Amino acid sequence: KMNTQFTAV
Amino acid sequence: ARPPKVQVYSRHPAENGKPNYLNCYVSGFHPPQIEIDLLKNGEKMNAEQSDLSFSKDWSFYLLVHTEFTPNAVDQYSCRVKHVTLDKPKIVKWDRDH
Amino acid sequence: GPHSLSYFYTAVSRPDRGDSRFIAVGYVDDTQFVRFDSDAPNPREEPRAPWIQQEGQEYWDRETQISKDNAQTYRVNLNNLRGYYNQSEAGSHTFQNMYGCYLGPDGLLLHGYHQYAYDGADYIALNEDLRSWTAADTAAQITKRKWEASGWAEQERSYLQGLCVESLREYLEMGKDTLQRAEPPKTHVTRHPSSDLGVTLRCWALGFYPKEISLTWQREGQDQSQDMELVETRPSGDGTFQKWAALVVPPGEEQSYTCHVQHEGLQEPLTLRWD
Repeated sequence: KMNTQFTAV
Repeated sequence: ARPPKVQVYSRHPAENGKPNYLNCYVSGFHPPQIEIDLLKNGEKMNAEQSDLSFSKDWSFYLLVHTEFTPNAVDQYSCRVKHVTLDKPKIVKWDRDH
Repeated sequence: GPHSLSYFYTAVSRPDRGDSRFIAVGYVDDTQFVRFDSDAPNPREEPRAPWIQQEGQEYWDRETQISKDNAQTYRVNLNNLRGYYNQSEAGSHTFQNMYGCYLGPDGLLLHGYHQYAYDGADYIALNEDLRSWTAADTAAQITKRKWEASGWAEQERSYLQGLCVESLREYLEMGKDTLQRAEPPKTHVTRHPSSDLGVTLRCWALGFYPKEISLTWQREGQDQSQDMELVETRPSGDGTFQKWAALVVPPGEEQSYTCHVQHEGLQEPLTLRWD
């Protein structure tokens, strides 16, 4: 199961 | 910007008249845009291509593959185009490699 | 060695299409089992191994929604990187992410990692504590400060020590008969009289899993690596791998050489000759 990524570089 | 390494090979040791699978494995390249064709007697085959993935050093790898029944006369190759290659790279299949 | 679950994301900008393309694949050890490709009107996470397919609708819905959210986050990432490096809007660029967890002997996280690259160069990576970042370049130093202010590394730590390990354990059980079984190589040596004065001997290992293998040639026990051709390990197409190692030997001297095959699937390492 994948992680959650919302925070742009 | 890194050029692709290309290997073309069968899944099992080739035997004339025996169904088998033909693989073109293309690795080590960047950026990921690339055209990989298996050719049968110089004409493009309609093969399947694996999902884009990459190694720990970030370079990409793809597998293009299809069923085939090798025989004494049909010639196979893999043709690869990528921006790092001035001309398409063509590697001929032979059952000893 | 330790089992792992990893994902590999590739995002590319496409100035001509006015958008970006986002592809994500998952692996357990050396076995791909899921994919997502944003370049469809109604993209879904999809199974790429037979043993994942038994997952229910809720599994697929969660993963698909993560992937859709990622596709947006990476679209923004590509524009922000273009700005950090003051690059032209004309060109395509590539941003990659890989992360994952290794499973320890007590069934807890052994090691987690999470890192990025832009146009193939290291950009930023999660530290060992899983709570802080190391920047490879100056743009990533600005990312690092924004991410410290966000604090999201606490939630990535939570994922790597929690859900990543828990799901890997589930996948190991679901696919145990392939993922927890080392499949030994089928081997043979071939001989090709090549030169007026050389014979090529090629030592093959076919159908092995996992990918790690040692193929070496010796002359009377003395390693010949400096003279052998060793191909990069390559997929068979069925989830296993192949590799060969060849060397040219003088005519009539085949009996002086051996190929040694070492793979975890073997009962014992093999010593092979051209017989």
